[PDB]
Parts: sequence; C-alpha cells; structure tokens
Amino acid sequence: ESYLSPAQSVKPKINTEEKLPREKLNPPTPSIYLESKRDAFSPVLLQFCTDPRNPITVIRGLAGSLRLNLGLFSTKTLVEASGEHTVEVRTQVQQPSDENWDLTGTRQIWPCESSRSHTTIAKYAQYQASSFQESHIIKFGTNIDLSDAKRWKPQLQELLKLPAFMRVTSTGNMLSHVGHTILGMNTVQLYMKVPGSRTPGHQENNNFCSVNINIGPGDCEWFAVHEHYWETISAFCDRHGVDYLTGSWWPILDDLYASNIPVYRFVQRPGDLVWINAGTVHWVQATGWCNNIAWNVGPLTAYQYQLALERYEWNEVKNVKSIVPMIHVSWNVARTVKISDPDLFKMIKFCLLQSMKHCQVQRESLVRAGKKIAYQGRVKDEPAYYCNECDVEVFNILFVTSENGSRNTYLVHCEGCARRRSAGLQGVVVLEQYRTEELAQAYDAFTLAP
Amino acid sequence: RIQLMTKAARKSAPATG
Ligand SMILES: O=C(O)CCC(=O)C(=O)O
Ligand SMILES: [Fe+3]
Ligand SMILES: [Zn+2]
Repeated sequence: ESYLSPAQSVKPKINTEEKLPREKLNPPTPSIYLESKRDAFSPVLLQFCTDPRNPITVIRGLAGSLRLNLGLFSTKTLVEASGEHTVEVRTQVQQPSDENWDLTGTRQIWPCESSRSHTTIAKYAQYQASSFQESHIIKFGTNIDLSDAKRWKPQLQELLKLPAFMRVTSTGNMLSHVGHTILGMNTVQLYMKVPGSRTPGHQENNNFCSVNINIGPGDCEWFAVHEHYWETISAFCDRHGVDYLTGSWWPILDDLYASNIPVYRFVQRPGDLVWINAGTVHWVQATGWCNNIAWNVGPLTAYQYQLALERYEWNEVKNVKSIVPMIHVSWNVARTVKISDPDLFKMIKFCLLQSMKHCQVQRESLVRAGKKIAYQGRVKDEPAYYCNECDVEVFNILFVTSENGSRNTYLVHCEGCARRRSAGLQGVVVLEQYRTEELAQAYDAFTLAP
Repeated sequence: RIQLMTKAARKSAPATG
C-alpha cells in the first residue's frame, strides 16, 4: 500500500549513538566560490550540492560571479514595480539569534511567537526604512509572491542566468513537472527583513531542496541540521507543546548539542546563495536589514525522491496536506524525463506500479457495481486534484460532486470520503483521467536511460 | 467537460495565535 520500498533506501548511514566531541557538533558549512560561469554550470556543482552527506552549502559571491543584477531586488526597485497587492507579515520579538525567551525573560523555550497580519510592499518598505533610520517588537514581510510574469519580468529574467539545477523552472526539476503553480515552491517568494526577522524551524514542504539568495544590504544567519535527526527535533517540539510540521518553533541550541546533533551555523552575506539539500532542518534570522528571495527545486536524485515520498506518506498519517502532488509528479516525470540513475529509476518505477495497481482495483470495484465512469483527459496547465474533505491527493480516478452551489462546479473527493457521504455513490460523478492502457503503456515506456 | 475546483497551493510561514 506504500508507494516506497524500504529496501531501496539511499539514506546515508548515520549512527546517532556514537557520541560526538564538541568539534563534530559544530561542523563547518561547505563554502564554495565560483570563478566562472563554466564552473557554476558544471554537473560537478550539482553533484556536490545534492550529495546526501551535504545538508547545506553556501556559494559565496555567486551573484557577482554570474553578473546577476541583484539591485533589481532592492526595496526601492521592488516598491516602484509593486501594486497595491496584499502581502503578509509576521510580528515577532527582536531577540539574539541563539535565543528565544519565555514571557518572563528568565528561560529559553522552543515555541516562537510569530503572528500574522497583512500590508502592502510599499507600506512594509516604509517600515523597513524607518527601522533602518531608527524612527522590542519587529515586523517581517514574508512569502511575498513574485509570480506575476509581467509585473516582475526584469527580476525573473535575472534568475534565468542561474545554473539549470538552481533555476525556478527546469526539466531536471521535479517541481516543473507539477504542471500547475505552487506559490513559493515553483515560483519566487520575497522576504523583506529588519534585524531579528526569523523564519522558524522547518523542513521544506515534501522535503524539497531550497535556493535562497540574500539581496542585502545586511547579512542573514543560518542554522541547519541534517535530515537524519528530524525525528529527534520533532520530539522536542512535542515535549514543548508545539507542532513540528506546522507550528512555529526555535530550537534551544544546547538541547540539540545535548542530543548529539551537529548544528551548522553560518552567515549568508549579500550575493551569497544558500543551497538547502533535501530534508535539511533549518531556521534563519536576519542580522541586518536585507531582502532575500527563495524558491524550491526538486533535482532528479534518488535521495530527493525518497525524502519527498516519505514526507508525502507521513503527512497523510498526520492529516497534513502535501502541497506537492507526488503521484501526479511521478507519472509526469516518467512520461517526459529520461532517468539514468538506477536508484531513482527503481523508486519511480515502484511508485508507478503501486499507483497502477490501486487504480485498477478501484476501477474494477466500480465496474462490478455498474457505476458509470467517464473519461475526462488531462489538459495543459490543469491542476492536480486533492480530496476536499481529507486533503489527500486524488490521482486519476476522481469522485466529484456538484451538490453545493452551482450545479456546474464540482468538488473532488477521495474514494473513502465519497463513500462516507453516499455509500452507493449516488450523486457522485466518477471520472478517470488516464485509461488503464494509457498508464500501462506509460509504465512500459519508462525504462532506465544510460 | 466539467469544471473541477481546486484549493490554491501556497508556501506560507507558520503563524501563532
Ligand atoms: O530568508 C528566510 O527567511 C529563510 C527562508 C527559508 O527557509 C528558505 O530559503 O528555505
Ligand atoms: Fe526553508
Ligand atoms: Zn478524502
């Protein structure tokens, strides 16, 4: 029933029981300098950054290296190009990056206060500038969508200069095979910061890699822990009553150290690019006044695919939506991308085989009941679908209802939630987007490329 | 063909309170 085969794991062997000395608990972060575009575009850089033993890499002066005009992301330029669109803010307590104090200011805690409100780019910019002029609570403009191709064209054009595996869109990027928009993952988000502005502890959605460029003028301080330790960090969150996957928490560094967890700590200067490898747990605080831009990428590695599918299944256990629809993505990749890595090939092939089996069983049960199934094929830029009630991905066979609102709009449900409503599926239209033979031939057409 | 509705997918930082 799982889309993963445990036997196929490529996770690195790490023995948490081996006690580590202070030195190994404070490892250095890999810090690369690129001299030429040739080096930035080398497959060797892709291999270096995605190696499962390398959780986070900083690529020093990458902006000047490739002649990226990061001034196009200055606050002044952004304001001039913006409209009145609403953006969101987090209000936080300004505190040292290694600290997070309880209300009485007597002890360190994990839960981290970070409340939501809304503003505009231009009004947040006035706050950022007034902060810098000195004219304690702070505000952080976060997850600002730079997705409008027209409004943000010069900005987005500058990012086309990055090496392919870092780009927002690329054929070696799983997120570019979603076929619909996931704002901030396969589109750019902007972060406008004052000193103290925090992005609290997390793994990326579905454990996808992340790219972050600091525009400046200030620095950002980063903290990171290898994927391997994530369950131990989750246990701290639970101990302190904050949700690991969806809550706002800031680790106590000595808790991680006591638990034998190495923590990477480094400073990201203006023009530096941080590559966050798959599954790396990280948190970030602005040291100065700066803007960052960031998005996700899913390079075609077995480690990435495994960690994305593992989180997909864990989200299902925890009743948390996976905003990357991994079954849909897996078939799209299989149909359109040559996979030469034998580990990654075996994993995708295994996932597709389970998906075919499920769809076949589902279809045979419907046919046995005499339930009409209509074909509604895929079309360009069509989204992937999820159950309205339980938020699981619903792939291929769709159980849709128009009962509420207009009889011409339908909500999608999984089989389970559809059958809980009307056990005879009365009033449920069943669609299939891929005929049995379309999936069979896509599966057979998917073979290991040399 | 019939119009199927979807929830927009977006990354957004955690928020308290
Ligand atoms: O700039 C930030 O606040 C950090 C955003 C982040 O977590 C990422 O780039 O993956
Ligand atoms: Fe992140
Ligand atoms: Zn459901």
